[PDB]
Amino acid sequence: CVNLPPAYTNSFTRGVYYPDKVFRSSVLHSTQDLFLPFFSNVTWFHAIHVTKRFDNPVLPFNDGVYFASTEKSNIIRGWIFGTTLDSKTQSLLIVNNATNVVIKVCEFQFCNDPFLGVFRVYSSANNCTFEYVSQPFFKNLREFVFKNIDGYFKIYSKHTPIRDLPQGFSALEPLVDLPIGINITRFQTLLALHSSGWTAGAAAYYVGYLQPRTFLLKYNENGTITDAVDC
Amino acid sequence: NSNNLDSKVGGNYNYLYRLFRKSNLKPFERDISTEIYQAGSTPCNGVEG
Amino acid sequence: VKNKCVNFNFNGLTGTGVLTESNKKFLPFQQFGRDIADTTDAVRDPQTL
Repeated sequence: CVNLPPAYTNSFTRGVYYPDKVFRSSVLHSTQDLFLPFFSNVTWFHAIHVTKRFDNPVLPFNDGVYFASTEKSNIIRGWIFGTTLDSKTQSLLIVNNATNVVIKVCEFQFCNDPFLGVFRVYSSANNCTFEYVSQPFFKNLREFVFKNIDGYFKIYSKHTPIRDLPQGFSALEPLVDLPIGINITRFQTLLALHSSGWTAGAAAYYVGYLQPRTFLLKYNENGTITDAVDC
Repeated sequence: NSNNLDSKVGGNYNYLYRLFRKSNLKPFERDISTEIYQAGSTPCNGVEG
Repeated sequence: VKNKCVNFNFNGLTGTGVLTESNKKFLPFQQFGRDIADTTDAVRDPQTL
């Protein structure tokens, strides 16, 4: 436990995330759901040391979040989710300790400056009600989507090999769904640096928020979303 | 019914329920917090009276 | 029984029709076809896949 004016962008057409698990081909399907509207103000954060930047504040988790990151050296690891991020409430955590994917829900006591080394994230763990630990787990984009509805915490993900947001179209496929059962209001990203010594970092991640909308989605002859319209 | 397993001959006090919450829960959402609940407007500092 | 009018029960979904091979390719999280009118027109056998 050691201590250490943002920019805006457009987010042209991103965050579509197939709504159901039903195959459809050569149709036009209209569906209402929590989407990221088109042409929205999207915050921007940096990690480049030209300038000694390690900006990673606490943002609010209004009604779901879209996340993106254009990196090269695997500097962003995971996230935290809670309401008051101390041992008085239950909190979630996702992280990759250089070989794993660790998910758990506890009553952590988090440091005001969590990070890892390229383990200083939390100082306690008391009431584990869930655990999902697993086996030893600017070119790419790595889009994500996080939601929390009816006790279930849903995640959608997508990768795209490729300093702005590339304006293409790519639909996100469902990845997992967790029965955590907690009240989530805020979150915070986790980074790994290389105290008064740290450098050689460039992450450049982006964030966005969702709201209820009605979309018109297009399926091709193979069952792939290739377009969308905001009504 | 389980009146022969969960009941003892002098009182079983190992089953609990939450009284005195500030707002009603949501579907399938859990809460295991134990923080002194304040009825009036006077502040509380972890003491019960 | 392919190419014959049969009543079927696929994982709890009943109905009656003719079963034929398809060129469609699903994704590992899909099991039904759901044509424009919300009717099934494709299914994945839970044994031969």
